[PDB]
Amino acid sequence: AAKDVKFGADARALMLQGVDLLADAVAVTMGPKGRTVIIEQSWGSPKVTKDGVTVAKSIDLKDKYKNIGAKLIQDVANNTNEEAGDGTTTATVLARSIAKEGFEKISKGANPVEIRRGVMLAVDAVIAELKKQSKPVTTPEEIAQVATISANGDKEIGNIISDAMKKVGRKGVITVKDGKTLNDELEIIEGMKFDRGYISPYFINTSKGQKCEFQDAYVLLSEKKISSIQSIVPALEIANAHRKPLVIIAEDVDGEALSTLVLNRLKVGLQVVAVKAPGFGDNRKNQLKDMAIATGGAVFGEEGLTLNLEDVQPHDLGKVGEVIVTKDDAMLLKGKGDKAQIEKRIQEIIEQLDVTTSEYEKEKLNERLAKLSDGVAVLKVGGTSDVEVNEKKDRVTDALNATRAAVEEGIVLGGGCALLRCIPALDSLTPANEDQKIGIEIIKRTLKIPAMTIAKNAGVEGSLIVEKIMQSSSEVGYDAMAGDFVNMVEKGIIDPTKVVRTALLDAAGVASLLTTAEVVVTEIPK
Amino acid sequence: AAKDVKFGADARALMLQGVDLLADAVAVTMGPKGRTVIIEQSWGSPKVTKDGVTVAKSIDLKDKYKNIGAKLIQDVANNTNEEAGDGTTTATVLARSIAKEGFEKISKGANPVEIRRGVMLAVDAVIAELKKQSKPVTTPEEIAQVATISANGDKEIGNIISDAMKKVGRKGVITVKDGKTLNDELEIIEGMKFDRGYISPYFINTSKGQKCEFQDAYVLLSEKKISSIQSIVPALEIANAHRKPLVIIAEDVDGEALSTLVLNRLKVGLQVVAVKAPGFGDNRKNQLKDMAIATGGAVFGEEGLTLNLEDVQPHDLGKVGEVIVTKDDAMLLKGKGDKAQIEKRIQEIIEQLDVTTSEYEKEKLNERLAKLSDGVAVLKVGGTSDVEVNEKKDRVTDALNATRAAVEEGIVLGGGCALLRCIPALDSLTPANEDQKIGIEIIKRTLKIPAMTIAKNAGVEGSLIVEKIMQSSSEVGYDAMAGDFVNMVEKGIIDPTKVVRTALLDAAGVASLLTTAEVVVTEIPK
Amino acid sequence: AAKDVKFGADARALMLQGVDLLADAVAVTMGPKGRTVIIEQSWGSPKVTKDGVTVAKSIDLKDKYKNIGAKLIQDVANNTNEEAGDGTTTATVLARSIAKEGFEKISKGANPVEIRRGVMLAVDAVIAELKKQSKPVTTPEEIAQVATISANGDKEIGNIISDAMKKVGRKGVITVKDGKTLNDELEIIEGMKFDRGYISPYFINTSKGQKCEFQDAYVLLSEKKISSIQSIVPALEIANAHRKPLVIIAEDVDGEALSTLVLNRLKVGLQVVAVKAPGFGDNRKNQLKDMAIATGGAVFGEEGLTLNLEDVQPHDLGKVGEVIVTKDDAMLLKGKGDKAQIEKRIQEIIEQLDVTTSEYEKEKLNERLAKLSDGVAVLKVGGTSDVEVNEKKDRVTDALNATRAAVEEGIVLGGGCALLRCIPALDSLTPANEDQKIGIEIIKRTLKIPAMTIAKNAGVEGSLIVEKIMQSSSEVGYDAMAGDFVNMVEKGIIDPTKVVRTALLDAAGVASLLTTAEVVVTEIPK
Repeated sequence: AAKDVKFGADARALMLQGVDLLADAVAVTMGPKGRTVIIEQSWGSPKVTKDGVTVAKSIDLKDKYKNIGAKLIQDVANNTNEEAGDGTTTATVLARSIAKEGFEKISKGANPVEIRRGVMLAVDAVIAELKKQSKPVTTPEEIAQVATISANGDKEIGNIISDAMKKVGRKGVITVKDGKTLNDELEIIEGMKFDRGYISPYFINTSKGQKCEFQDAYVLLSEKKISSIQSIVPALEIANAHRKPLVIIAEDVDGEALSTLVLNRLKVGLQVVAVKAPGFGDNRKNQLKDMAIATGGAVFGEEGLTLNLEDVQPHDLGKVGEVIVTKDDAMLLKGKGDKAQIEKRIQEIIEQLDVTTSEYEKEKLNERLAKLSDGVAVLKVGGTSDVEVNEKKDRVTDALNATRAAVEEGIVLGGGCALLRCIPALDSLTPANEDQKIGIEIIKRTLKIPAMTIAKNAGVEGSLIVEKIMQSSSEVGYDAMAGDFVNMVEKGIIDPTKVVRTALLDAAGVASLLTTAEVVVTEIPK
Repeated sequence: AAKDVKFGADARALMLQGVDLLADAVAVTMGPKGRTVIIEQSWGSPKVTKDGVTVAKSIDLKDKYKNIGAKLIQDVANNTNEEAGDGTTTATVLARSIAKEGFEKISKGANPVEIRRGVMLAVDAVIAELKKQSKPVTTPEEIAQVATISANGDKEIGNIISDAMKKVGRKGVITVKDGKTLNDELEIIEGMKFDRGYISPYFINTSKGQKCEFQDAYVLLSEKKISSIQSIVPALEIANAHRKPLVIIAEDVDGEALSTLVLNRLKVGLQVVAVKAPGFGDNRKNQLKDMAIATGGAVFGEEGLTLNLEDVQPHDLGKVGEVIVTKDDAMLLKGKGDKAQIEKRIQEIIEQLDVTTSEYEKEKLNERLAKLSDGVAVLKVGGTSDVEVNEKKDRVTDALNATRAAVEEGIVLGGGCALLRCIPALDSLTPANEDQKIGIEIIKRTLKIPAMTIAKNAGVEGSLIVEKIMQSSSEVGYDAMAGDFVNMVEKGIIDPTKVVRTALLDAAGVASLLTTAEVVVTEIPK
Repeated sequence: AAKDVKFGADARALMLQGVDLLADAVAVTMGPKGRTVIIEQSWGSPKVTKDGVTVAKSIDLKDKYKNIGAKLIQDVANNTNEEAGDGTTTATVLARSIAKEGFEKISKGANPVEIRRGVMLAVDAVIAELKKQSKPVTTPEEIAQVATISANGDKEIGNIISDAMKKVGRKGVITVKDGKTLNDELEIIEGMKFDRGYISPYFINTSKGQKCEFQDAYVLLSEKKISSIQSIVPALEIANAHRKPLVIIAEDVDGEALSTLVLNRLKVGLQVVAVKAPGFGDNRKNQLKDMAIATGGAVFGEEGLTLNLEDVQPHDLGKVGEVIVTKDDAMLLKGKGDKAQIEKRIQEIIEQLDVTTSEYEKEKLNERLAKLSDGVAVLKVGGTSDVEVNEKKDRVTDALNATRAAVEEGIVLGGGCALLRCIPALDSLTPANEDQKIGIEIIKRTLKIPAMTIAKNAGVEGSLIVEKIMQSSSEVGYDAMAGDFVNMVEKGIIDPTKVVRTALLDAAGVASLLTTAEVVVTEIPK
């Protein structure tokens, strides 16, 4: 493919146009009063949504240089904010204005690097202030209040979340399922969780939410790589002989092993998924052994006693009641196994904790201890019929994720005020020269945009609302639902600090790249 | 295909336009302050890079004559500088300006040959001066300091490199591997190195870095060609019967043997690679014998006892714990064999060294001694997770290559000063006539470009920085990171003389061709 | 295909334009100072060359009438000068100007035939003068000096050539091979040479240089044609059963026999080549018998004892250590056979020579004597490694071919002076009428072009150099490398008379056709 190369301002100006269309398209859905976007679909009715992420993913421009401006934001704002849809819109709106103000100052003669440095300095001063203003959420009473708020007044949802948090801990594991009954209930089961997801999208099942879930599955554990290695078939034969799903845990999967596994999933209907091993080095080996004990299988290693994948017997694969694999996450619930062997392994880990003094080893040993001795909390959602249970299910998972975020980093005044109230933090920030001063002023002004954007979608003058907040006491913000100026703490209108802080960093990150890149290379279409 | 022939200046002017676009695109990435280039990709996100080689390879123009200007540089600057990505950008930028200044003087009436001769004379005067200014790096302390510098302050990397250099020698062999542990460490193992790589790109495996690696492989040795000769299958059958990779070392591979090996690699997934034999004539036979002894195999020769490829037994192939094949390089580590036979061969080589007096034989024979008596140093890179081990791994290989280059030819003031400080070398250089004088003056001026280009990317006036360096003492240059005039020796800002010297020769080479070629023939598109 | 017919000057004018582009494109590479031509290639880098033949073959114009002008020269100048690349450029440059001057005089009213006759008369006067000025090269000292000169000062190359010439004679056979060692050396081996090449291009192997080489091959001999005759398979079956290449020598090969042989060469990989029989009539039969004796095979003839191709036994095919087949040439080296039978045949030939008195029979019979009693000289080229041995190999073959040409017809002052110094030969040449006078003057002027073309590529005024040569003594020419007027004999700057003479005839031949053809018929494109 032949290329067309643009330089300097000629390329930057086009990328910025791609960004403005995208930012305007998603800014409109921002806040309690966001408006709808109608997205044409090729097979059915138009899709009508208020979701900032859906709208952002839907837009794809035809011009080759404007397409880049749109992707530089979409590939960051949509990918780094997978937990909730709040951070994507905020990061897109701030990135657009930071980059635009930078571009204008640069095309008039300011130095691109010195402007970038002034912006970095301002972003760090603001973040330090957010950390200082953030309040912790660790007390069961505080957790319940946040859960009730993120549950939008549904106290019953807030209560089952608070109760699950109390029973397995602030750092424990809580999941949500359909209870097939009328009432909501909490049960604790045996299981383990590790940070490794599916190796490939080809194994997605139950596609709503991009999940991969199987029951009564075989568990194959390997220390060795199976990339371009076959002889995985005896495990597949057992899975076919005894109609059970199969999950493969391996250091890596590629080549022929991947080809075999995916083609069977697609052409045979074999319910098989592969996931990467949970650790590194020696710790990887120890985690696979704990898993084998917990699932009643064997580890196909080469050191000591050698067990090869070329010969897999029914007693070498483990058995798991329920297995869940999602992007970058996997769980094995209700495993089968010898309880004496599980307790023995637990006791060995405890002895190692009592003996070692290194921080590294104590932490790794504590993770392995917990994976065998702790349970998993399960929140069962009930209701009259499945069409209603299925909606309540999401209200519970949203309240739960918001609760966990609040607990991990604390909470700040929401509705755009967390950043608006950090503007004074820049008054003591001193630049080395005029271009750094301009860079600080660029952030000083973009800190006011979230507040004005929400007021604008609400239907009131953005300028007056944001100025009135700035001129009043710190606890007062503007409530777009109430149409007034209220005490935000008393009303319970809060945003996790984690989200506010990340959206600011993501915006600064993309805008920085976008205003200093000098050469842009695109393909010539045919 | 019909052709379109352009003559003289009409063709040269178009090639130069192809060159200017390319040179401007990569000049901007030069130095500590290089700016980014955004390269559109057809399947995923835009690629954002600062790498001069990637940018140069990415650009491909549609015009038939401008395409040639771009390829005359890309096919030389990228191909002669495979060792490191440092020298490619300098050669591109210097070639552009040397050729441009030549063209302008020629189109105004200067003689193309006499201008070329003046340029050659100036390049040689400069190189002689670089050799005179370069300082050696041979002392363990000097080596450690250079390694620390090229490691960018990572003193721990500099130390494992210095230690490996000391143990196997300045000219020894050092490789880098993932240690699967927390600490960095060095061990010495048995192995051989020879300068022959894969015969074909179709055998590339583990494609990042264009490598080709196998473990527990069979080795087939042949003094004879296998071009258009089959009956290589019994070795392939053993490799399939006993699932082991195979490496074939032969004088040449073509026809059916090549077809069989490549098609199986691509359509079957047979793990087989072919490599050209390591020597020439009698020395080739002696090297294959040493190798057979070290790997525990046999050479399929015709002289003395005849062994034919038609019948390959399990004891005829050698066995190597790890086989590495890369472009123009191959290595066999951890071979299996009879230690008594290896020592006996070593003792025979020593006696032969004591007897022979010819320079040729002593040097070749000493290399064969070392291949059996010396080991291979392996630097294992550790860490808490593979995502971090993999990054440190690059810092180690870059520091290691930079160290070796410094040791082979010495070091010069970096940052463009090595060439800027050679300008006075041309004051004693006397031309025969006016056109030779012009050619000398062309180099006199292009010697200042690397210094101005870095200052420009830094953001300061190029003209003032370069003139200030010229008016100061010999050890003072401009530090783009510090933003000031510093003593470069004290700061440790250095460049291998080998790189500076090659980039100047390559630039002179391409520019010379480009300004004297008279007729250019291109195809007519359809 | 419909045709478009052009008449007279309208067609001639277009062919001449095709010629001018071609002649200008290759004239530029002429002489010691030839400039480069860059030829675009569709798969890799641009090819940069100074070779007049490559450039001439590369150019192919799209216009239907200009394409003819280009092919009338390419199909002669490239085809009649297969021995060396010197004659093609000279013939192209002279043909262009002879034809152009003719055309201009004709379009102004001169008679095309009378102009052609004046040109023929001038060409013959010049050739007679070249023969008179040519000096012989027959003395071992003279041969060594020429070989050293064509070897460009490499005295060692000149010496191995002189030594081979002395041992097998001025008219003997000398070939060049890779010695697989460091030194150059000469050995004499048993073998035969005959003037018949491959029957088809499909049998080309080892394609660099368009060769076809096999070792340990079977030889099938037939006095009879095998065109459209099958039953050649039993010889092919033996060749497959006993893995040996096969060479077939027959009066002719076509139809089914050729189809079988080519398709097996291309689709099966059967290593077989076919060659036309070496003689005519009775002499053909005698040569095949001498060959059968020398190779240890039999001739499949019908007279006397009948031997049919239907049944070929292992003892009917001959055996040759090495078989070489090239365009219009074939060689059999190291044949196997009964030495008593070979000597007996030699003695019979000697007795027959003593008896016969006819010139025809003595000459043909003496050639057959030599084929059995003389050997073949082989020059082994050595060096450190194959990449360097392979280059020296061509320097040796070029020196060797130049030596042989000099010996066959003598040498003349080179650098364009051989023809420039023949101009006075035309002063006594008397035309019958004005148009013949014009034709003589056309050659008188084109005789000066080679000298001016070289001076022009050197970079000096062509007019002054050629006039100064003409005004000086006969031994003085202009040395483009030295940049001065020198004694060419003392410097050793010489050209074979054979080359100078042929290039003039070829130029006159094409230009003559080109200016008198009257009607040109081309196809109408669609």
